Amino acid sequence: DCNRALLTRLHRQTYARLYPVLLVKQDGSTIHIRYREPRRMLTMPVDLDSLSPEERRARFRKREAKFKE
Amino acid sequence: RRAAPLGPMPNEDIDVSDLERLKKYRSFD
Amino acid sequence: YRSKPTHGIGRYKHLVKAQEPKKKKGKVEVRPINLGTDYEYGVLNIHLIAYDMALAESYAQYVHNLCNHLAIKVEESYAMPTKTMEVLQLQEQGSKMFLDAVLTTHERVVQISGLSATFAEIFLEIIHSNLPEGVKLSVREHTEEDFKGRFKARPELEELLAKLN
Amino acid sequence: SSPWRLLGALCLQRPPLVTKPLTPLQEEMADLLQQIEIERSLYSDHELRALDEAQQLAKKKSDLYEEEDEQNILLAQDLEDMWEQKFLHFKLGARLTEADKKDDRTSLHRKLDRNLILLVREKLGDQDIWMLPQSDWQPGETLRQTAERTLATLSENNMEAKFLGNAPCGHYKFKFPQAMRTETSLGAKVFFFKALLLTGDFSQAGKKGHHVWVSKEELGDYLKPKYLAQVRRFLLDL
Amino acid sequence: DQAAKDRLKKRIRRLEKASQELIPIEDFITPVKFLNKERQRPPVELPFEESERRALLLKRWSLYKQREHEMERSAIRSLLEAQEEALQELRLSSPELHAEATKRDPSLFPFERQGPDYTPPISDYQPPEGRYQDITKVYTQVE
RNA sequence: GUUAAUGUAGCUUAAAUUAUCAAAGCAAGGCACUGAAAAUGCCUAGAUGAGCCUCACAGCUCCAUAAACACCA
RNA sequence: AGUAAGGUCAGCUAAAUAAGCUAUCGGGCCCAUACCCCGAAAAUGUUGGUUAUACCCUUCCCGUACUACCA
Ligand SMILES: *C(=O)[C@@H](N)Cc1ccccc1
Ligand SMILES: [Mg+2]
Repeated sequence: DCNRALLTRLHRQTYARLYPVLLVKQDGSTIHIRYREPRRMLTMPVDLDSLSPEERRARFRKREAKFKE
Repeated sequence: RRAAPLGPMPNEDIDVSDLERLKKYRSFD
Repeated sequence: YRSKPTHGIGRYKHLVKAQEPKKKKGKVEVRPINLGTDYEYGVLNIHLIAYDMALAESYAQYVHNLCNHLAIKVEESYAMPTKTMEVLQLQEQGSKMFLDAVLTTHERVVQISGLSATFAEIFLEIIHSNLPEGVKLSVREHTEEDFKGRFKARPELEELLAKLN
Repeated sequence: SSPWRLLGALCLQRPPLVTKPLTPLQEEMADLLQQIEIERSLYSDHELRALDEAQQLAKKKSDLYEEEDEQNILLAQDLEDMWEQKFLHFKLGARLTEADKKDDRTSLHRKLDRNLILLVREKLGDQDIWMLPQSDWQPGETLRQTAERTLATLSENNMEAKFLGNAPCGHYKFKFPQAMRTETSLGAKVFFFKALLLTGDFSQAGKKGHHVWVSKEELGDYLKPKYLAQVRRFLLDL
Repeated sequence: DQAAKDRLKKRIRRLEKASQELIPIEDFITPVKFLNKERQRPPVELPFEESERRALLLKRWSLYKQREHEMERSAIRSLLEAQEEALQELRLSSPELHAEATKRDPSLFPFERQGPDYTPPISDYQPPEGRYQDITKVYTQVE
């Protein structure tokens, strides 16, 4: 019974057009969402600030090594 | 000198207490 | 008339509630928060949060209508103010950012009254099972702090409050 | 005491991970609802740029008197192509995992759109009967805590599960066979408590011979008609 | 000095005597962006053949919706009966545990649960980085 | 198999070839209608448990619901 | 007792467009102080009602004022 409420409409009278956009979460999971732009898919970036200094240093070395060979 | 009614009163069946539990009319028709 | 047997046939004020009028000076949301009955939980807030306006409201209506069929008193069906976050993604081979997209959050709250302790398992079972897609159900207590988010901010007091401290 | 033996059973349930497929009727109406949205809506900013191309192209056809030839760089059609190429290149997971193909009724990655109820095999009287996890009630312990203790008694488990208050959700009374039936222990009373599995799973030591996860459709096969009836009462179909 | 404190105390009470304003919901208030910006669809043409199948389909949707309510209402009916019959049955055998099972036990709330996603989270996925700015147009007023 | 209660739609009316104009009323649903409910407009779905008896009163029985003696880990 | 009548920056006044002077705080001039020049801060006795407030009314409180006579 997970499809008993999703079938609906934007109940308004003066609304801009919306397009189906498959938004992927931080992990690989995705949820179907209506969005202003007709873009097909969008990804949620990682909040690097939340990481601790030892966690930040872990993420600092990954990208620098990845960009290098 | 109050007298006793000769029969059942019109609105005495419903319970005065717990008004919210009783469903209302919600309509004029 | 008093002595007639048909006295009080026109009594109606005991049928409807008193319905205290919202006085101009006495206008206040006086809510007697009930807490911890023998089998009746306190006032609860069903916070439904979703990214899509249409999907969030559609499930909000289902919760409100389900309560009426189940004889669950609904005090209010208000809506928490929306929050908009600017999604910025990082640019590859670089460090400077760029505006990726503008995603918003929509929250709908269906405040409910006390329910029997037995019905708590049954009622919540229907709710969480019917979460359509990505709707973040959150059944929390109705504390004043959870209700403070609906109001505005008052920097005029904060100017005084900071100096008071 | 009482002749009946008090037992606290745990009805551990896995919430579905993926949205269930739309029925054929719902597919037709979903198209209709989406179609009505476009008809009753206004022109979005992207749709405005669709006419913006028409505004410029019409000038490039007849009104070749434009003041500025710089204009923009990208096009509305081009922008959609930019996101389309990324989306087509990008790949997602599979709704039907390898567990469904292999019919591995132990892993939690099977039937992501369904509900799995934990079943374990217990040997009583030299007979193996699949049943819900359960434990015996003890003095100074509530019936709900008996089901709570049953989760901790599982073989090498790290699962965290939210329970549902303290009231029960079902009952099942059975009497021992007359061979071993006595006045001291006439039978036992099994009480079921529902819980939602948040996170965690069993280790790799024992999987096939310890526990299985099935839905209500195939729940009856592993059970027996007497025990089956009471389980299906409180199990909400989903 | 001491009089200045008196006014500060009085200024506190004066602001207290005012109403607690509520933030208007901008979702229900359409901005001036869509206020007659030439963004009107052309006069919609409805085929007669499309209309008859559209209306006829809605009749089945009404019937199908009633089917969902019937099973759901029957499902909650059985679930309520199953729990109610076990609670009363146990009360006779174990009155002490019945009181524990009926009293309000704060072991349920909060019950924060999320909904299922379209796809399961893939294994070993590394999303890119970035930052989340929150504009959230502020609304501060004074009296 | 056996022992004791009940079976017009969700409740309930008339009815139950007892006679009569007739299977009714309220609930329960979809859509539209400032945003929730509610009103309002348009609009969807329908049962006389089963047979026998009586044919000019209506009940017995059957079956089923459902409890019990009672198969059970 | 009754009646009359007033509260405004620390202080005193004028307006309700809350201003002016002084005091207070900071800086300059001088060997130092004061004068002087420059800059800043500061309030409507109290409660309630006055579309909403303020000058108004009301409540509370302080203090001011007149009269209390014929036998
Ligand atoms: C089940 O049929 C019995 N064998 C269960 C049992 C009862 C008592 C002692 C051991 C087993
Ligand atoms: Mg409505």
